Amino acid sequence: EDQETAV
Amino acid sequence: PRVVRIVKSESGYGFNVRGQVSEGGQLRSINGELYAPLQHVSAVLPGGAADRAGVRKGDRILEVNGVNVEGATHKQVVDLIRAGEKELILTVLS
Repeated sequence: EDQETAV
Repeated sequence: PRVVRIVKSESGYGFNVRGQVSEGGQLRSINGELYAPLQHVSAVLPGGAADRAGVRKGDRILEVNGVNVEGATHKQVVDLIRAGEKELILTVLS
């Protein structure tokens, strides 16, 4: 269970 | 391990971070050393701040702003990245 976020 | 300073620009820091949402996990060997799970850089915007600072896709994020993030949740790492208004210091494993 991964998540990806643009910063 | 290498330390990179990134200055937020009009496109933000210009990278994506990806990794586990939970806390902890099993140790993994990276370059002969053991670490708990690391978030990683899943995208780098060409010409953005991270690119210009030398961050590359696949870099594993070991520290954010001097804080070790082994086993950290995705939220913890995103929050640390967002801690500064302009400056970000990453320690990465390429």
